[PDB]
Amino acid sequence: EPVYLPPRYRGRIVLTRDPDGEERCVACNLCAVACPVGCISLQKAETKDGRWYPEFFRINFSRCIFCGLCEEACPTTAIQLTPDFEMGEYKRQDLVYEKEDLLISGPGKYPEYNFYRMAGMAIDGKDKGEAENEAKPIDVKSLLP
Amino acid sequence: ATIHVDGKEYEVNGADNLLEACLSLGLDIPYFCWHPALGSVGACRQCAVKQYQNAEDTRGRLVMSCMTPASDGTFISIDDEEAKQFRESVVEWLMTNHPHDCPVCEEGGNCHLQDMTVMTGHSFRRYRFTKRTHRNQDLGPFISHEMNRCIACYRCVRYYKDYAGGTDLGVYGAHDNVYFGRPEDGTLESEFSGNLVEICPTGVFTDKTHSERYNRKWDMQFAPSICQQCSIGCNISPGERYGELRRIENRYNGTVNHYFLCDRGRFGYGYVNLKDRPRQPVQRRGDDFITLNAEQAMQGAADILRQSKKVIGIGSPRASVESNFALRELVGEENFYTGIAHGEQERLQLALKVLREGGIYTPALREIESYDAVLVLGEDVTQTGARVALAVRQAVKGKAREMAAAQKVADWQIAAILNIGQRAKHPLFVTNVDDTRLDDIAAWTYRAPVEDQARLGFAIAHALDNSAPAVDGIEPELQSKIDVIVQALAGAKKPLIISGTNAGSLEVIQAAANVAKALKGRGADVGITMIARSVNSMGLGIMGGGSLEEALTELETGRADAVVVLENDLHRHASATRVNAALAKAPLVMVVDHQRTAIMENAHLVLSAASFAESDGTVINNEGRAQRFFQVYDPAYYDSKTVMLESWRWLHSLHSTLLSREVDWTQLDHVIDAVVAKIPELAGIKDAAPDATFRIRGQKLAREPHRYSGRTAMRANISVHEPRQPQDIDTMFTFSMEGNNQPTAHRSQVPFAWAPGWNSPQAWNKFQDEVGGKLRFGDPGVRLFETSENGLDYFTSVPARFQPQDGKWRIAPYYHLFGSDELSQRAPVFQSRMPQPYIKLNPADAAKLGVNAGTRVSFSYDGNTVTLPVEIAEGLTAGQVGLPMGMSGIAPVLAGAHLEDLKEA
Amino acid sequence: MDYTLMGKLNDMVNWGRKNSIWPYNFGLSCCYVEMVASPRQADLMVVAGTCFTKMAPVIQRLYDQMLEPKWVISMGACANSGGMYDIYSVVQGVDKFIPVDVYIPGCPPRPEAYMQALMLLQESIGKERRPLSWVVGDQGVYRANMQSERERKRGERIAVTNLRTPDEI
Amino acid sequence: EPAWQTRDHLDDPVIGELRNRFGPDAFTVQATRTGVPVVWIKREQLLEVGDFLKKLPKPYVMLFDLHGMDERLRTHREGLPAADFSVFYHLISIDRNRDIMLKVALAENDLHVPTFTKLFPNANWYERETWDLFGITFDGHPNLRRIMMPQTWKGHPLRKDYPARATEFSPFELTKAKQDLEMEALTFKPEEWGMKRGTNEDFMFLNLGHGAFRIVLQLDGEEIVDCVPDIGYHHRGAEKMGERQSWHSYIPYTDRIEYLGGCVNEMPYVLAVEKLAGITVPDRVNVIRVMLSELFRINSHLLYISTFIAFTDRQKIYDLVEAITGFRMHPAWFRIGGVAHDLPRGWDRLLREFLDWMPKRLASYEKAALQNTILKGRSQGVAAYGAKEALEWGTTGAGLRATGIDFDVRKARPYSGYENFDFEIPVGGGVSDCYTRVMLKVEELRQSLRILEQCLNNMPEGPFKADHPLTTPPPKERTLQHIETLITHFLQVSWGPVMPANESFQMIEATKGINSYYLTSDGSTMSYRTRIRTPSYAHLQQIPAAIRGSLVSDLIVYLGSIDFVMSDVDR
Ligand code: SF4
Ligand code: SF4
Ligand code: SF4
Ligand code: SF4
Ligand code: SF4
Ligand code: SF4
Ligand code: FES
Ligand SMILES: [Ca+2]
Repeated sequence: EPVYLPPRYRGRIVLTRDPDGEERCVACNLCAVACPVGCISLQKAETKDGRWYPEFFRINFSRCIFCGLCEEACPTTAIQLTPDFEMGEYKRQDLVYEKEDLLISGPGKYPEYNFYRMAGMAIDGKDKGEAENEAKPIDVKSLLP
Repeated sequence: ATIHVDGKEYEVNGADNLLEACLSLGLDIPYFCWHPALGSVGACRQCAVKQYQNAEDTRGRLVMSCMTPASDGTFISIDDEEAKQFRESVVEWLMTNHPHDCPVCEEGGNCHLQDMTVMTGHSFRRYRFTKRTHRNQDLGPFISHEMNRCIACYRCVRYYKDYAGGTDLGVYGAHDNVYFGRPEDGTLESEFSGNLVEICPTGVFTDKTHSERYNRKWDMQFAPSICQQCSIGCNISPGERYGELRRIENRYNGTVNHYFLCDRGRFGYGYVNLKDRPRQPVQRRGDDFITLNAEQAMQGAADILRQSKKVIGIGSPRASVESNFALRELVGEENFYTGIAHGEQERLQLALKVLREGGIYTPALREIESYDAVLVLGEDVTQTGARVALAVRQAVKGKAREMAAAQKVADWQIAAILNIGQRAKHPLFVTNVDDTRLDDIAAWTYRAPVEDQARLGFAIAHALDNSAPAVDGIEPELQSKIDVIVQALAGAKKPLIISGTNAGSLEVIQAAANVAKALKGRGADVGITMIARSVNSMGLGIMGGGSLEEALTELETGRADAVVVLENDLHRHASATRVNAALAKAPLVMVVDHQRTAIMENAHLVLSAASFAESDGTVINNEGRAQRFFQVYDPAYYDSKTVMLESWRWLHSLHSTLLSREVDWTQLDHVIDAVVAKIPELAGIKDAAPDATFRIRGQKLAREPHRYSGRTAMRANISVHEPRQPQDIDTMFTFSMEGNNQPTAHRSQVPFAWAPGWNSPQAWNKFQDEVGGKLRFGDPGVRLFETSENGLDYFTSVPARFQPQDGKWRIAPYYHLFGSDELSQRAPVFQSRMPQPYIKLNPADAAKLGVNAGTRVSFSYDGNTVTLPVEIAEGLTAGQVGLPMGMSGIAPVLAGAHLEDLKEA
Repeated sequence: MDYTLMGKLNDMVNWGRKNSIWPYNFGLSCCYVEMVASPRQADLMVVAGTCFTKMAPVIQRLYDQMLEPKWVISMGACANSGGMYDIYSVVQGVDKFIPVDVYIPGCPPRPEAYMQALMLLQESIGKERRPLSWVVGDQGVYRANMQSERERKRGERIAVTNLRTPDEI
Repeated sequence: EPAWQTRDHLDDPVIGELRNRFGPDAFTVQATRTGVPVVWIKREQLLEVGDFLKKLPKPYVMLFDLHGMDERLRTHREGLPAADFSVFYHLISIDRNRDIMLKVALAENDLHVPTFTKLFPNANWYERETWDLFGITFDGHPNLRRIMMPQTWKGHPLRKDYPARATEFSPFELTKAKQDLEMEALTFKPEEWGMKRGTNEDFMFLNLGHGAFRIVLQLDGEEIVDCVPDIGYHHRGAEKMGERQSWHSYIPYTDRIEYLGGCVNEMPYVLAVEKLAGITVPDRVNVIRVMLSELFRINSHLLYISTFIAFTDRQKIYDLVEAITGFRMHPAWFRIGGVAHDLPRGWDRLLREFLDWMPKRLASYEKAALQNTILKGRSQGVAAYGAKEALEWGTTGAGLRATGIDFDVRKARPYSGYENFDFEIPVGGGVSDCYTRVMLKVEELRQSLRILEQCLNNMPEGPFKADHPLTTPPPKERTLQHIETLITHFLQVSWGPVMPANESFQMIEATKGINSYYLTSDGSTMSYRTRIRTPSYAHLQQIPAAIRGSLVSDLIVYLGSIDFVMSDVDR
């Protein structure tokens, strides 16, 4: 029979997407520095509109102890530990998961959060002042006192 | 003075404010608007302490520690509950409008606002309303602008305007909509605009070049290095990640470059990351290029060197002292030639003779800011030695400092000082072939050919002291301005004479020496500064050797049938046709270089040398200061087949393989001991930094921060097995975080500043004895020579005035901070900031030529006809033609040469 | 498919070896007490724990006492790579000194992860060619370069969209 | 005046007694957050002070701990004597219910201390480990050999100039160590182990194979004359990792010490970090931590009783812990200032189903234990010691209470709101054999189920993380919404939380005795020193003194009766 795993179960790690379908990871490297094993490695790239994303992203699962500190440290909820434990491999080199092996097609355990809806940095589709709890930019040449 | 902080008695300087005094004692007070170099203004209101009237006072009063003098019998409390509450409140008010941007902010992990938010203890938001937002500006290729993150602390405008003297950055608007930026979109014009990325305590101004390949500060591998982009030798912290050089941070040196770099040294590091660099030894066999490892490259090179009759070595002022000495040992002292031209070498050795025999003390870069009058002769200081231009600006503001000190206004109260000294400033007299960037604060600017600048210098020396040779034919108005200069220089307590080899005239240097000698004869506390051209120009001058012309003569006559070229492209010091013919005549050309130069097509062997990021070595300042630079990273850590060794390592092993037919990859301290044994005038470089056996209580010095990430994944795509940590036998530094970087450690080489609670560039306060002073156990570096007991004689070779002769055109050198240097102009981010190739002409000469502004003229130099578009220069003199030195096709050796057949294409 | 250094009986031998596997469970550390025969009789060695420097020789000797054919399964991040103990007294992976056939990530892996490793090892044994006798034919072991498990399961893993939120049991 | 306030404990009567006996200038009293009077003694007065404390009217009878510290890189050493190294001695008085920490300062060129093996015999292994890891010699020690590292080890790994990380592997040294392990029986020299009378010549030396470790046995036929247990085969360098992880990211390593414990091993570390941080946690945090520690204690006790004589009870506990934390064995779920998440919706249903199903299993276990005459003949009377033997050897937990000494940490020195729970402490007669220890563990299982019932029945409503600014990490919804919380989270998960410079200490009742974390902060984001006292160390050292004159099967039964694991011994 299939094994029952609770929703909090710390298993295989994925990178998730936002409700708009774009990857949540802003390549802020907080997961890599919070990893006590140091088995996360990534690099920041930027789109033409200024959106931060990971150029690559790799996890050494042969080193990973599945402690969940990266998911706890993620401020966009991109990286998540999912309830799945079937990860046995023939070669240890195949236990290094690149971004194509981690980026799922959905939001994972957090179905709605979008960090770029809260950030003040302007990306495509969110100009200045269009994020949450943000006023429109008042021009410094305005007539109003 | 005596202060009591929280009941603890401290002894401080009574001329300081309480913020700098308490930061010097290791006490933590949050602050934003104060800078050690910019002074106190009291804007941000963050540094509040509670002052009491006496010991038996309980109610107190909140005072601002940066605007309060640390007088005797002072009673303050930092850890008072009301003071702590108000500091948290100030952080909270700043946090009300701050964007939720830390994961997508380049300042994160390096942010002073992050540090002070954590330090005040504010982590709970009770503000529910909207945040103000701002549009961003385009500030050019180097600085990225994000006005949302601003906390309105006014540090940027205070630095850029009051300190750096720039004019295109300001504060606009009012109550809570204050905006810090340019009046319109465009490139920031100041040569010191890069220091905004460390002055700004938030992420408003960030390194765009680093933002292209961003990594957080804890992920960097840092090393203490010396900037290689001119002769001033500013201390830097280059930091790498994944095998490429990522950032140049400033490294504090209380003697040289304290808080600030220039834009060339900060943003022209990108030649290290070029993908066409030599990464492996390559031997030319027919048309084939065979890649070798280190051993067989050394064997083949040694066999070819042993079968040849004479081997000559052409060094460079780019290469370190150790590399040039290793080449000198490999080829022999009499066969070693400096890679610079004869005229450049003559000017360089005259500058060295003036420095270490003229009996006039040459100041450090920090000490330039205390001189009472400045005369700059021929040297475009802003474009060739830019940090000297910044220090000159501070020395010019010294007059307002003295006026404010006369009214008992404290030295940190910068607004009162700038108010008292409104436009009064110390006398500055610059000379150039055209306008400079110091003309805004210059008391006088002289635009003249180099002969006339030298004649003005000789006339100033003659008027100061009649024993100096007299100048005939001085016009009455020029004599009146010479008398103005003489009255300003004679009355100064501390005059400073700045010149250099970039003006292209021996007589300019002689005139500067004459003015300095005349001022010293009157008992004045005169100092002299010489600006060399490259990072190790004075080291190559001290080492000595023949000129490049002699080496080419040896190659052309056939007396030398093997040439080893070290870190030299040979086209910036000689004509390209002659160099190409001479190297094509030789049956062995071996180029030991780290950049793909044009002479590698003729080369029979190319040794992939290491740049300053991948190597250790010593370089000599323009003031004669020996400074060690350490390797940042191992080039072979990620690419296992990369054979990219130090130049001195290559040459020492080549010498060992020539002598005893075995390779010998030596250690750096062995080469340094060889230098200080064979060359006694370079014996100071032994004390530039301690040896590889130096330990802080038994442990090496760490190159990377203690929270370094990705240890078991940064190379996992190459192999899942973790390689051995790279071994550094050369230096006291380790290629890991298993080491010491404590601020209280007894060392002088600090790879990067970090303290617990201070993750920003404000962490340097912990590594200093007093804030804004020196490092706690002294600055790194050592002067090679002291001031001589006896001076020189007066140089009596006074040139005649410039005669504009028909057909000839005297090439006036124009220097650009972005473009004149070779390696930095190879960096791809500089092509946006580079000027277009424009040949400068007088309106009279261009009208005679029938040429307007913008049309392209063709001129032939050394049998090579090239075409450039004409820019009209009003400040130029007739018979001169302006050329940008160091650019594509225009060698800096053309400075002072004549031109033929300048006609419209 | 490629391999790494008359036919039906080879499949018969492989089926016999595949269905009959006798483990030697090396204790070592806490992966053993998660997952719960002399080495001469056992043909599978399960390294479940940290390879300490003081008992790397013990593991090497008890591996050398086993007889061919022999397979190694490494459970847990410690035996995989050293795990979280990148420290002076810990060997960074048991594949530094013995050859490992199946690796399981986890700290510790579940017992069902060990069952999945047993199935992977069984497929690996079933798809390999070994000498039938030591007097006839090539005396070389032909390991098969099998398709990796993370590339085989890539489609269904990438296709995952929504998971249960962590606020419930 | 909170519990975490820095105190000097000058009102302690031990300070007045030491001042009246040795003079006021004989020692330096240090203000700490250890909760203990810390005094610095001259090295030449150390045995005198120890003998004076051994003979007080309510004497200090137990040496709880003894180890070293490298003080060379410690910058915030204000009010402290000049030391390059130091040796600390934690001594516990049970009648007084107090404890003291003596500290001896040592220069780098003179690293030797007089030995305490004439006062406290557990100082044997403590001083051997201090020599092995710091290089400090103890003069008068019977056999000062390495206990954690192999005898052919270069350097002392807990020194500050010794690199923490793993060096390059070598098959060269591996085959040397293999070849000396093959020739060890041939070249066994019985004074490289502290033995005597080696081959009488009727005596035989063997090696024996809860973790894997060797014990050298000296036999008169089948009677044990002497034995030395060879440990260090499970040494992970956890204390060195304490010096190389941030305060937050060291928590999984605290889990992997005493791997059957989980949250029980998590608890004293976060309690000592919160003492360093000046954090008082709310009541919901206290009850969550107590509930998880009691669940894991029940799991460990069930495993111990099943081993000594099952799978369903531990499976139910593992599903409950897996639902709460996401993991069974090493939850990594306690945080500085609170817990990682809130309790999931449905935790109470699982706990109620576990508590309604457990008492019949407990009745079955009591039937299988106290009514088993074969077990009651096999177990009692063998490897038995009284109160005096247990005190002098640092025995804690079930053995100490089985000697009749009523000392539990949860009652004498309460932590995490254990005084709010009504539970009993089982104490036996005067004899600590296998049988009495097993029944004490059964009674503690019953009391832990009582504590779990009280955790379920009145569970507080409130926060699962403290309001303190040093709570690592801050609550995740405020982190994802508020910029100052995002800043605090950013700097607390990357550089790490900054603990101000102090020394803290927390002892708890672990599943196998008293586990303590002694943390020294140098004001940075990592621990300057992490000292972990584990009870299995002190229990394993008592093995030679308890089976002098028993048989090898009796030694096997004694090994089964002691609750220990090798990760706890070696850490
Ligand atoms: S679960 Fe833990 S060990 Fe694994 S990648 Fe995340 S932080 Fe690293
Ligand atoms: S913490 Fe999250 S957003 Fe930041 S780099 Fe890691 S996965 Fe990406
Ligand atoms: S400026 Fe500092 S506090 Fe503001 S978003 Fe950037 S890192 Fe965060
Ligand atoms: S842009 Fe930066 S330096 Fe300028 S006022 Fe704003 S926060 Fe201060
Ligand atoms: S002034 Fe010269 S040495 Fe200093 S940063 Fe600029 S280029 Fe480098
Ligand atoms: S991988 Fe984890 S569970 Fe397994 S032995 Fe290592 S620490 Fe224990
Ligand atoms: S630092 Fe003093 S008010 Fe800003
Ligand atoms: Ca080197």
